[PDB]
Amino acid sequence: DSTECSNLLLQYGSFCTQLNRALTGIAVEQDKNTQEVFAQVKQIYKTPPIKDFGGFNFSQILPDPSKPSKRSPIEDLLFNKVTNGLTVLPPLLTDEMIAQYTSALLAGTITSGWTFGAGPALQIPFPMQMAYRFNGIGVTQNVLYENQKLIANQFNSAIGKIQDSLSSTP
Amino acid sequence: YTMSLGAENSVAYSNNSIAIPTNFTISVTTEILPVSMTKTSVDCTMYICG
Amino acid sequence: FCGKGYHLMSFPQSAPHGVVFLHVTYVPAHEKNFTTAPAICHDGKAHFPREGVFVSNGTHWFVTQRNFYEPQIITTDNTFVSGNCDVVIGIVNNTVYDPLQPELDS
Ligand SMILES: *[C@@H]1O[C@H](CO)[C@@H](O[C@@H]2O[C@H](CO)[C@@H](O)[C@H](O)[C@H]2NC(C)=O)[C@H](O)[C@H]1NC(C)=O
Ligand SMILES: *[C@@H]1O[C@H](CO)[C@@H](O[C@@H]2O[C@H](CO)[C@@H](O)[C@H](O)[C@H]2NC(C)=O)[C@H](O)[C@H]1NC(C)=O
Ligand SMILES: *[C@@H]1O[C@H](CO)[C@@H](O[C@@H]2O[C@H](CO)[C@@H](O)[C@H](O)[C@H]2NC(C)=O)[C@H](O)[C@H]1NC(C)=O
Ligand SMILES: *[C@@H]1O[C@H](CO)[C@@H](O[C@@H]2O[C@H](CO)[C@@H](O)[C@H](O)[C@H]2NC(C)=O)[C@H](O)[C@H]1NC(C)=O
Ligand SMILES: *[C@@H]1O[C@H](CO)[C@@H](O[C@@H]2O[C@H](CO)[C@@H](O)[C@H](O)[C@H]2NC(C)=O)[C@H](O)[C@H]1NC(C)=O
Ligand SMILES: *[C@@H]1O[C@H](CO)[C@@H](O)[C@H](O)[C@H]1NC(C)=O
Repeated sequence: DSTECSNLLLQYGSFCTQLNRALTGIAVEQDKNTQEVFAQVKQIYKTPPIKDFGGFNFSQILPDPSKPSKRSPIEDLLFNKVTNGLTVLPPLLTDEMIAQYTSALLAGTITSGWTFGAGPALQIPFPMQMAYRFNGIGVTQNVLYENQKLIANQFNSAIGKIQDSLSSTP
Repeated sequence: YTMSLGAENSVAYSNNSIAIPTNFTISVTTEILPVSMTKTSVDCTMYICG
Repeated sequence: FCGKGYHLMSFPQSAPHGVVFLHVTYVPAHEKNFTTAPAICHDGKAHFPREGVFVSNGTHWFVTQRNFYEPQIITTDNTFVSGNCDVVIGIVNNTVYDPLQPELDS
């Protein structure tokens, strides 16, 4: 609040304007970064209420209805594990909307495959989507269909191991 | 207002139904990327002192 | 990476201090519902599409390419046989046409 200090600071010109403009550019760049990363879909997709995906379990990555934050258990664990003229501007996208964007992406990639990323969301059963992905890496569909239960069990075990590894490693 | 993220779409998922496209659109989109700037050179002695 | 949709091709255009890419892409349109199955059960054998997908309009079963609706008769030329019908979950019963079958009959 010293007026003499500001009077002496006026001799240096527009340094303060340059610093404010650089910080403003950084601040809008952060919102642009979040917009480019998470807002890649303009349709907010939802999963069906019945979670019949041919034995595949997505409860650890789908949003939990019991939680007020509407986050997944993995996302809840991730948020728990991260801990004078100065102002902190809030981000343009709140954590709830970023969680909603990730939920929309998860619903799109579970219910519609990769079709929603290239156009309208075309529904497909998940054991058929997995077979298409198996054909993408050069494995025949029959291998996926015959061993669908084993692959579903391995996928669920791997997701549980991911949650355990995140919870057990600082 | 509180901004809407997108239009709400509920995918009609079931374990035995698929959606197959019957038509297509040839879509052309623009992408603008900067390549270079103006090449500026400053004579340091002339700028400071003339 | 090269526009929204399935990328077909691109065109470069010069711009002042920049480049403009005209991305020509393929967007699916006018989607239609069909009843689908992973495999076709015929003669105690499981049939899987070589490159397409089994679809049904309600009464009849066909095989089509994944990105465009083009129904064709389910034959041995576009399907392959692996195993019986006891393993695949959701296999349905339908006939599989044989192109060689009218030839040896005549
Ligand atoms: C998907 O995975 C979740 C998580 O393991 C399963 O939920 C468990 O269900 C058993 C049996 O009801 C309970 O004893 C556990 O306490 C549950 N765990 C959690 C974290 O909720 C769920 O059963 C699995 N299957 C489906 C279809 O959702
Ligand atoms: C495929 O079938 C489903 C359900 O039979 C259709 O989904 C319904 O669409 C109408 C109109 O768009 C909505 O009013 C309903 O709420 C939808 N139901 C559900 C459960 O989402 C779907 O539109 C059909 N596909 C096409 C291309 O028409
Ligand atoms: C696929 O879509 C195209 C356009 O997206 C359809 O072409 C139109 O057809 C109607 C009637 O035949 C004409 O009145 C329009 O002028 C056509 N538009 C263009 C741009 O050519 C075409 O008929 C559609 N095909 C199917 C099978 O649905
Ligand atoms: C599913 O598609 C098939 C193929 O077009 C339909 O079968 C034809 O239906 C027409 C009109 O009913 C008949 O005139 C043809 O003789 C049928 N062809 C054969 C080989 O049977 C079938 O009706 C369609 N089913 C539904 C429910 O739309
Ligand atoms: C698909 O075809 C198989 C084989 O013809 C059917 O399996 C038979 O079902 C009858 C009815 O219960 C049994 O008496 C036979 O013993 C079964 N045979 C075998 C080899 O398992 C099957 O029911 C058919 N499914 C549908 C939906 O039509
Ligand atoms: C598909 O779901 C219906 C009811 O939800 C059920 O009767 C049928 O057995 C299921 N089929 C498969 C292959 O899961």
